[PDB]
Amino acid sequence: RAPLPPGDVERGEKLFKGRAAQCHTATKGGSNGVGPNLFGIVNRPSGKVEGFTYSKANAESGVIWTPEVLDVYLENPKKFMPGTKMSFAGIKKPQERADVIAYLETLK
Ligand code: HEM
Repeated sequence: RAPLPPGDVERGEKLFKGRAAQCHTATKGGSNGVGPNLFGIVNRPSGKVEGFTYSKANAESGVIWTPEVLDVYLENPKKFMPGTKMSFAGIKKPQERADVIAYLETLK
């Protein structure tokens, strides 16, 4: 597996608005919806967003969302975590994936 290329936060923001925002808010204290609020998610344990009802798979995943883990997971969520109720096919293109992860890193 080759490394992701370098990301861009602005390209990543646009991709977040277009793809993650269908189910995810990004602001601190932003609301839960289809999916949990994602503020502060990078390098944090999975399944901890207050008020969100996770599947047992995500609730007990135990994974820590490092950029490297987000790389593999966001490429194909269901393959990485069978049982996830995150119904997203993934970000297949490495550059787009890198950009989204760079943006997530800015979510303080
Ligand atoms: C670029 C797009 C997306 C990104 C970066 C993203 C990111 C994430 C991350 C990091 C988690 C784990 C959160 C945690 O463990 O606290 C998650 C969970 C989740 N996401 Fe997404 N997501 C994206 C798109 C979507 C879409 C399109 C949907 C719905 C159609 C969705 C719905 C969900 C749901 C329901 C969960 C909880 C899953 C479970 O409990 O098993 N996400 N997402």
